[PDB]
Amino acid sequence: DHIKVIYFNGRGRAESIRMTLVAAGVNYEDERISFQDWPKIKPTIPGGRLPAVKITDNHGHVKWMLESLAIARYMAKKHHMMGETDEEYYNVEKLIGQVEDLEHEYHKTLMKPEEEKQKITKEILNGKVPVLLDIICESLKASTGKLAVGDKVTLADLVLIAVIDHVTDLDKEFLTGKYPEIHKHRENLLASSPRLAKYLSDRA
Amino acid sequence: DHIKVIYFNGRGRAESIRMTLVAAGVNYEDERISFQDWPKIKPTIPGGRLPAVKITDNHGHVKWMLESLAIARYMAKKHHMMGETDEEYYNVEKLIGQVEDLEHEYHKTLMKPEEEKQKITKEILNGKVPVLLDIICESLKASTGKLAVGDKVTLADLVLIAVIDHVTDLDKEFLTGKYPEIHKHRENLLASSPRLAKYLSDRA
Repeated sequence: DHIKVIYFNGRGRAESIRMTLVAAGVNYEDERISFQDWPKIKPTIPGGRLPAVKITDNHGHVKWMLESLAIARYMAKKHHMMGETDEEYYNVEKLIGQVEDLEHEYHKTLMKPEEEKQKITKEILNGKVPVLLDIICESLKASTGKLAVGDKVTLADLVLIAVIDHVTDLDKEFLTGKYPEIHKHRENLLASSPRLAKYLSDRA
Repeated sequence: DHIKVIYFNGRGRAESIRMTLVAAGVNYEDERISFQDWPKIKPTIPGGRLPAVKITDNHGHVKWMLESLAIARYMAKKHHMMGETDEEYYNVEKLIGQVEDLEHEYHKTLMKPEEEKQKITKEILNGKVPVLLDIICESLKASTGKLAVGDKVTLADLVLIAVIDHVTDLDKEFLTGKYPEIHKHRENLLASSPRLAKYLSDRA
């Protein structure tokens, strides 16, 4: 099969797809759609929304996958990254839901004028961002291993890395000297996944 | 009149429009179009390309302006930022054309996958970027004043600031310890235009 990740934002909703495929050792192809190319490409994408995954098999047959986080869930489930037990599966979804709430606050500042972006960034950083970070910090403490859920890589580990990079995009010093469990999670995940470390370092 | 700057990129071709209006003391309104809103907004924009300037007068009448650099030229010409003499007008366009060539190389890395962006960035930084910077550096030396052309602010001063920020976007250390005339131009322009300094500092 040939997996093509059709996206637009360099670090948007498609990062959970790539990080899941990178950690699973599955190859893929990046196809970034430009702002000027989107009007003519959108009718070709089922649903008309990005990101989307296009899978082509050895015979040229095409099947389309939508809803970035649903794609990452399916790829992580097939490669044992959604919890081995039902209780671990809940803990994976518990941190994912908390990360989604933090991604929801970060999304409020995207694609706004410079004056409006700084205002909304100023509100969430003094509002729900530190509150949600404490909830995420408590979920990491309740884990049975060095990672978010258990001791091996799950989807909750990868969506957490993406949302923390989004938080640092709003303020590079928001986590400096704070949230030690979040900093130790990145160190433990980077050591537990050498392929994830190479992707993150080469992306920088 | 009410000037609306319809754009998409936070720091793209619309920066020359804003910096020209800021230095001239003319108020404007930012209207950023999102990637998801572009398919339905494009038929409303004459020409179907961004950025574009929408001017509404006291009676609601609308006149449209296209081609970002042509808009900046008209606004700079009306506020005496295109040279007082014909020979100064040539020197303004001389550095603008050299900046456009450097913007042309920077545009090759935009909206590409992470692997492809790093490759093209690696080629221009070892190619035309240092060559064009030397040509821009020599044009600054031949000036009759502390700025790019003469002693007062012109459009060549502002497009140079925008292209240098684009170069630092590719590599923050490309100008460290190199090109002293380029660093002194930003210092002289910031002192010659307090409104430009506030815009640049508030934008950061």
